[PDB]
Amino acid sequence: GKGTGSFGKRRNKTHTLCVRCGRRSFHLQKSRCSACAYPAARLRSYNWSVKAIRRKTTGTGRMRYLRNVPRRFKTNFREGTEAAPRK
Amino acid sequence: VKYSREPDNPTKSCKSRGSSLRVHFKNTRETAHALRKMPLDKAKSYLEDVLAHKQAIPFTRFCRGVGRTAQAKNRHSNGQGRWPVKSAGFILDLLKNAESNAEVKGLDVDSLYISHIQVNEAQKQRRRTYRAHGRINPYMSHPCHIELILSEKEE
Amino acid sequence: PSHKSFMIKKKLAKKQRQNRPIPYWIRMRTDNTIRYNAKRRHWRRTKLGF
RNA sequence: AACGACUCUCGGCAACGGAUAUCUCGGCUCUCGCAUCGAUGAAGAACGUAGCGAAAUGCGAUACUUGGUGUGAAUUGCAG
RNA sequence: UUCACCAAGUGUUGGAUUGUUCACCCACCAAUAGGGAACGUGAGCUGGGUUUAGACCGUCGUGAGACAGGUUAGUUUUACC
RNA sequence: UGUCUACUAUCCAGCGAAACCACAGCCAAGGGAACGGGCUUGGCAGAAUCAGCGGGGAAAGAAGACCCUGUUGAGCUUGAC
RNA sequence: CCAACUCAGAACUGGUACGGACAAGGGGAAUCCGACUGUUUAAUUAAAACAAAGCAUUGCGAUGGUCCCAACGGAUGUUU
RNA sequence: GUCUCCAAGGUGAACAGCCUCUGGUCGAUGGAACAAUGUAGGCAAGGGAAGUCGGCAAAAUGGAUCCGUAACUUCGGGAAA
RNA sequence: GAUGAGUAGGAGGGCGCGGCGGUCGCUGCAAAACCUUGGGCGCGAGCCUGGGCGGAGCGGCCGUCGGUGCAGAUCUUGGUGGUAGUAGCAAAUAUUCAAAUGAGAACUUUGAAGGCCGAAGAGGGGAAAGGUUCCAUGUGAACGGCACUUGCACAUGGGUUAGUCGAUCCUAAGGGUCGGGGGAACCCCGACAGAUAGCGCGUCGCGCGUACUCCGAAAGGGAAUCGGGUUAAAAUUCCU
RNA sequence: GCAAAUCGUUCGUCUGACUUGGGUAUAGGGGCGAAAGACUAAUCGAACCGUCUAGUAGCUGGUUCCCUCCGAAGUUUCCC
RNA sequence: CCCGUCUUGAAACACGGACCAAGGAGUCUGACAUGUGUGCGAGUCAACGGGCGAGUAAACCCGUAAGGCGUAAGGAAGCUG
RNA sequence: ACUGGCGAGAGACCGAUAGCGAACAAGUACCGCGAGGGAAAGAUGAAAAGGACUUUGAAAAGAGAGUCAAAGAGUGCUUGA
Ligand SMILES: [K+]
Ligand SMILES: [K+]
Ligand SMILES: [K+]
Ligand SMILES: [K+]
Ligand SMILES: [K+]
Ligand SMILES: [K+]
Ligand SMILES: [K+]
Ligand SMILES: [K+]
Ligand SMILES: [K+]
Ligand SMILES: [K+]
Ligand SMILES: [K+]
Ligand SMILES: [K+]
Ligand SMILES: [K+]
Ligand SMILES: [K+]
Ligand SMILES: [K+]
Ligand SMILES: [K+]
Ligand SMILES: [K+]
Ligand SMILES: [K+]
Ligand SMILES: [K+]
Ligand SMILES: [K+]
Ligand SMILES: [K+]
Ligand SMILES: [K+]
Ligand SMILES: [K+]
Ligand SMILES: [K+]
Ligand SMILES: [K+]
Ligand SMILES: [K+]
Ligand SMILES: [K+]
Ligand SMILES: [K+]
Ligand SMILES: [K+]
Ligand SMILES: [K+]
Ligand SMILES: [K+]
Ligand SMILES: [K+]
Ligand SMILES: [K+]
Ligand SMILES: [K+]
Ligand SMILES: [K+]
Ligand SMILES: [Mg+2]
Ligand SMILES: [Mg+2]
Ligand SMILES: [Mg+2]
Ligand SMILES: [Mg+2]
Ligand SMILES: [Mg+2]
Ligand SMILES: [Mg+2]
Ligand SMILES: [Mg+2]
Ligand SMILES: [Mg+2]
Ligand SMILES: [Mg+2]
Ligand SMILES: [Mg+2]
Ligand SMILES: [Mg+2]
Ligand SMILES: [Mg+2]
Ligand SMILES: [Mg+2]
Ligand SMILES: [Mg+2]
Ligand SMILES: [Mg+2]
Ligand SMILES: [Mg+2]
Ligand SMILES: [Mg+2]
Ligand SMILES: [Mg+2]
Ligand SMILES: [Mg+2]
Ligand SMILES: [Mg+2]
Ligand SMILES: [Mg+2]
Ligand SMILES: [Mg+2]
Ligand SMILES: [Mg+2]
Ligand SMILES: [Mg+2]
Ligand SMILES: [Mg+2]
Ligand SMILES: [Mg+2]
Ligand SMILES: [Mg+2]
Ligand SMILES: [Mg+2]
Ligand SMILES: [Mg+2]
Ligand SMILES: [Mg+2]
Ligand SMILES: [Mg+2]
Ligand SMILES: [Mg+2]
Ligand SMILES: [Mg+2]
Ligand SMILES: [Mg+2]
Ligand SMILES: [Mg+2]
Ligand SMILES: [Mg+2]
Ligand SMILES: [Mg+2]
Ligand SMILES: [Mg+2]
Ligand SMILES: [Mg+2]
Ligand SMILES: [Mg+2]
Ligand SMILES: [Mg+2]
Ligand SMILES: [Mg+2]
Ligand SMILES: [Mg+2]
Ligand SMILES: [Mg+2]
Ligand SMILES: [Mg+2]
Ligand SMILES: [Mg+2]
Ligand SMILES: [Mg+2]
Ligand SMILES: [Mg+2]
Ligand SMILES: [Mg+2]
Ligand SMILES: [Mg+2]
Ligand SMILES: [Mg+2]
Ligand SMILES: [Mg+2]
Ligand SMILES: [Mg+2]
Ligand SMILES: [Mg+2]
Ligand SMILES: [Mg+2]
Ligand SMILES: [Mg+2]
Ligand SMILES: [Mg+2]
Ligand SMILES: [Mg+2]
Ligand SMILES: [Mg+2]
Ligand SMILES: [Mg+2]
Ligand SMILES: [Mg+2]
Ligand SMILES: [Mg+2]
Ligand SMILES: [Mg+2]
Ligand SMILES: [Mg+2]
Ligand SMILES: [Mg+2]
Ligand SMILES: [Mg+2]
Ligand SMILES: [Mg+2]
Ligand SMILES: [Mg+2]
Ligand SMILES: [Mg+2]
Ligand SMILES: [Mg+2]
Ligand SMILES: [Mg+2]
Ligand SMILES: [Mg+2]
Ligand SMILES: [Mg+2]
Ligand SMILES: [Mg+2]
Ligand SMILES: [Mg+2]
Ligand SMILES: [Mg+2]
Ligand SMILES: [Mg+2]
Ligand SMILES: [Mg+2]
Ligand SMILES: [Mg+2]
Ligand SMILES: [Mg+2]
Ligand SMILES: [Mg+2]
Ligand SMILES: [Mg+2]
Ligand SMILES: [Mg+2]
Ligand SMILES: [Mg+2]
Ligand SMILES: [Mg+2]
Ligand SMILES: [Mg+2]
Ligand SMILES: [Mg+2]
Ligand SMILES: [Mg+2]
Ligand SMILES: [Mg+2]
Ligand SMILES: [Mg+2]
Ligand SMILES: [Mg+2]
Ligand SMILES: [Mg+2]
Ligand SMILES: [Mg+2]
Ligand SMILES: [Mg+2]
Ligand SMILES: [Mg+2]
Ligand SMILES: [Mg+2]
Ligand SMILES: [Mg+2]
Ligand SMILES: [Mg+2]
Ligand SMILES: [Mg+2]
Ligand SMILES: [Zn+2]
Repeated sequence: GKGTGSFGKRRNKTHTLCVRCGRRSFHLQKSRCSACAYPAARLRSYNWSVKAIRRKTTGTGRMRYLRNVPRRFKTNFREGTEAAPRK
Repeated sequence: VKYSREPDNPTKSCKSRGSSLRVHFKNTRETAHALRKMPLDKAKSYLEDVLAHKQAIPFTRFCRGVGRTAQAKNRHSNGQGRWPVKSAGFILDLLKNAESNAEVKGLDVDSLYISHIQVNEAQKQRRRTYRAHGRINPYMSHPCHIELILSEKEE
Repeated sequence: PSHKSFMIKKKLAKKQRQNRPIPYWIRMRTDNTIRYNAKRRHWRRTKLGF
């Protein structure tokens, strides 16, 4: 009964979707994400998984704010001014 | 486009072909093998008798396990034959298409005979079947290409 | 199930929207290589995992 | 012991398959320059957003973009 | 009845006890001779024994465990070439 | 031992795998890695094909678990370090 | 005046058939092991193995017995 | 393999089995033959465990009413003896 | 003039592949690759050439360099055979007739008949789990291990309405924590080392005040909705 | 194979140490065990995942062009 | 007689091998050693760095008491040579 | 000092089973409760000029014709073992 019959009982979820990382890895009874360790303040990262690091590292996402820093650096973060009106 | 064999007189010949036909290659080869060098009128009646289970198509090459019937003794002494209606249907459609091509060319349909016919294996199509102990095996089909040429009987 | 959270229902709605064929005019663009939708999902073949 | 079938064999053509050749907006390696994330809410995650789009790319209800400046007549698969 | 010759054509059995081979007894019979064929024969069977893992006894060992000692329960797969 | 019913097998239409495969596949003796389908000497030997069959292919399944070897382990024990 | 269905008996009757299908203990005389009910090697062992009530022994009067813990502390203990 | 609610009539002790009404359904690829071997279900003269390691398997018993019921016993049982 | 065996092993001289430094050439009047029952050279590795295909690159020679030569490794990845039209389609009692539709019907639909589930159901719902499978229309292919006009497939569109049904509230086993105590730190204990939370009554004042206003049940506890009607698909939610 | 444990008949128990849903606690030399070294997601006499790691192997297997020349040893001593 | 392989011994009833394509295994680096080629020679070495330079990762130049190896050995050492 | 980030130059490097796992909607599809695991997949032509129309077929499609230097380049289409 350990095989096919036992697979019939699969209607209780150990993990749900994590609020922070979005994986189906939030262990409900532990209240702990197995992928990012939410709600721990620090993210879960280990040097023994190179692949895991590069899946989730900076640049794999949108870089919503960080993508514009290089442009602002080139202008020395100038602010409060505008180009002279065209003549 | 290009047929494996060219008619001796292109002006007096018509042809038709079918590609990737969903019919067993082995059954269709046996049917084609029984029609070679046969008058068009006799070939059409012969295939219609196969559909009526009155004449059998002998199986000579792909014949292992094929049953024995009296309807095949005239063409195949040992009596191995079958009635592959599905193969006969596809070939019958090809014969009618070639006949219509003859009419456009103004050939003598009453004197046409099958001067060339061959079946080639087409690309196999893939399904799967489930086996004991959680194993998956291939479940394939064997479609075929068919080409034929009808030539007028020269006096 | 009938009892479902708002969050899950929203995710299921997005998956339904993404489960469509590509528009026909996409294949007529200049330098196009998109032949079809490679991420089609059928409810019975592949499960959503949540 | 002809003919024909079958098997094997050789050649022409036709199939099957994607090797070879020629390619390459990719990879790899070396060298150089620069020092710029975040509670003024980052990286990441989610949802939305186009006249016709699912993805990718972009964007945030001002949503494949607003404004300024430069350039100086297109965009384009279709429509308007 | 015994010894010996040609001779393997025909036959050489039913049972109690034992997993047995072997043996032993009862009974019948003309007779109840001996052997081979990968100690014929398990994709022919059977699985009683032996020979995994459970368990008990005796002896042995400080112990884990051991015993050509006894005991009981223990999946016998495939042919279409 | 016989016989009866159903479903198979069997025949047909349609559909349609897999294990396995050095090359292959009739025997006797001989010799040989001491038990040959191939070699030596003989018996012989006639297209193609159907249903069955379990003698053989020292058939298939798995880099023998038994035993031994290795200056390989591991579980367990104790008067081993 | 209105009542439901249990029991008992008698006559007659059929080719002795009648719990007519369905349903539904074989029985007896003994030996071994375990008292019994219970439990066990999911996918080769259900047992004589485990547990069991009963019986006996041992530690301990809280500054304690037994045990967990890196540390702090904690389980037995809402206890005696 | 996977929790739970509703539950008709007849037979009968009975949400046993068998048949029926409401509701549901004929969904399991079909056709033709009726060989061997098989799987499932049966029956059998006379004998009755001679079979076999072993009564394995099967057969026999079976409901109810009345009568009657031993050894042994922890006196409760045994007993539907 | 003599002489010729060779596994393991050694060495020499050569063949072939891809670059680099040079040099000499070829090519749309057809390079590479590939094909050939064309021909020739070398003991051999190989080389040269005819013809074909192909349609844009390539070769010889000297030197120099290297991820440089395959039949095997139960080798790797991909492809393909024989086996073979073979094994096989066989549990759950069962189908038949007529007509319609369609290119095509043993398998779609209607009607009639004959059977089955037999209320611990093959009936009518719900919790988990799924996520549009729901409904209508249409359909080339593929898929539904025969077939299909068929559909849980594909395409287009449509569909889920609540003060009263639930969640929400309460607490359970337990979970997460402040302070404090540990800990290099990740973390451990968990109201146990503590100026609790605040509440009540007057109108800012008085009174009270034992360290968690936290999470934890779609089967525990619990404010309140009933008929009748309505859709292709929703209702104790829409209409009355 | 319908099935990496199912099917048929036959069997054990069936008001209790009974059966079962959900919630919750215990995590790898650890848990849990009416004890079979059982069970801990088809994995258990020490799970699963990544890494150290291309772990080491006196042992098995394989080890890619041509001719030409020379051409062996299974014996000595020492060595867990 | 079937190749490859281990072996005293393989056509073996020893193992791998159904078939084809492509991929597929003594390499790079440090130290040392013998041999050979080349340069210079009691010397040799442009090596860290500097000066530059094909507008330049090359080439060319630089060793002034630098350094390495060699030019002197023996001894545990003090030392002698 | 610098195998990350941003920008830039270069190479006796690889040339789609190579080179990063990823030349392409690649850390994507897909698998796992989870930690994690993790592919395959590039080439019509100079230009779509991407095959009007006739005829047969229910349709797919065939036959003839048309475009092009070439369909012996016909939407996974260069070459095609
Ligand atoms: K046959
Ligand atoms: K031939
Ligand atoms: K040929
Ligand atoms: K190539
Ligand atoms: K923000
Ligand atoms: K987007
Ligand atoms: K702008
Ligand atoms: K056999
Ligand atoms: K048993
Ligand atoms: K058939
Ligand atoms: K012999
Ligand atoms: K062990
Ligand atoms: K009981
Ligand atoms: K204590
Ligand atoms: K039969
Ligand atoms: K007996
Ligand atoms: K050159
Ligand atoms: K040639
Ligand atoms: K070279
Ligand atoms: K439900
Ligand atoms: K509400
Ligand atoms: K509740
Ligand atoms: K209660
Ligand atoms: K109402
Ligand atoms: K029962
Ligand atoms: K462990
Ligand atoms: K050794
Ligand atoms: K070997
Ligand atoms: K050997
Ligand atoms: K072999
Ligand atoms: K010097
Ligand atoms: K200097
Ligand atoms: K001295
Ligand atoms: K790859
Ligand atoms: K071409
Ligand atoms: Mg398990
Ligand atoms: Mg849980
Ligand atoms: Mg929680
Ligand atoms: Mg057969
Ligand atoms: Mg199957
Ligand atoms: Mg399975
Ligand atoms: Mg499923
Ligand atoms: Mg998943
Ligand atoms: Mg964009
Ligand atoms: Mg005799
Ligand atoms: Mg006996
Ligand atoms: Mg003997
Ligand atoms: Mg024997
Ligand atoms: Mg045998
Ligand atoms: Mg056997
Ligand atoms: Mg035997
Ligand atoms: Mg036995
Ligand atoms: Mg045992
Ligand atoms: Mg003792
Ligand atoms: Mg025994
Ligand atoms: Mg012989
Ligand atoms: Mg042999
Ligand atoms: Mg001979
Ligand atoms: Mg013959
Ligand atoms: Mg045999
Ligand atoms: Mg057989
Ligand atoms: Mg073998
Ligand atoms: Mg071995
Ligand atoms: Mg082994
Ligand atoms: Mg060793
Ligand atoms: Mg040794
Ligand atoms: Mg050890
Ligand atoms: Mg006694
Ligand atoms: Mg007992
Ligand atoms: Mg159990
Ligand atoms: Mg068991
Ligand atoms: Mg059992
Ligand atoms: Mg006692
Ligand atoms: Mg302490
Ligand atoms: Mg009654
Ligand atoms: Mg009943
Ligand atoms: Mg009888
Ligand atoms: Mg009788
Ligand atoms: Mg009797
Ligand atoms: Mg007997
Ligand atoms: Mg007997
Ligand atoms: Mg019995
Ligand atoms: Mg008795
Ligand atoms: Mg020689
Ligand atoms: Mg070359
Ligand atoms: Mg040839
Ligand atoms: Mg050359
Ligand atoms: Mg290279
Ligand atoms: Mg190499
Ligand atoms: Mg090869
Ligand atoms: Mg070799
Ligand atoms: Mg191989
Ligand atoms: Mg392979
Ligand atoms: Mg095959
Ligand atoms: Mg068959
Ligand atoms: Mg079957
Ligand atoms: Mg049938
Ligand atoms: Mg049936
Ligand atoms: Mg039917
Ligand atoms: Mg019934
Ligand atoms: Mg009924
Ligand atoms: Mg009930
Ligand atoms: Mg089908
Ligand atoms: Mg529907
Ligand atoms: Mg759909
Ligand atoms: Mg309520
Ligand atoms: Mg509590
Ligand atoms: Mg905590
Ligand atoms: Mg604190
Ligand atoms: Mg307190
Ligand atoms: Mg509260
Ligand atoms: Mg709450
Ligand atoms: Mg409630
Ligand atoms: Mg409804
Ligand atoms: Mg079935
Ligand atoms: Mg612990
Ligand atoms: Mg238990
Ligand atoms: Mg044990
Ligand atoms: Mg691992
Ligand atoms: Mg020593
Ligand atoms: Mg030997
Ligand atoms: Mg050999
Ligand atoms: Mg032999
Ligand atoms: Mg070996
Ligand atoms: Mg082999
Ligand atoms: Mg190669
Ligand atoms: Mg030297
Ligand atoms: Mg000096
Ligand atoms: Mg001195
Ligand atoms: Mg940098
Ligand atoms: Mg790649
Ligand atoms: Mg290549
Ligand atoms: Mg080109
Ligand atoms: Mg091509
Ligand atoms: Zn997370």
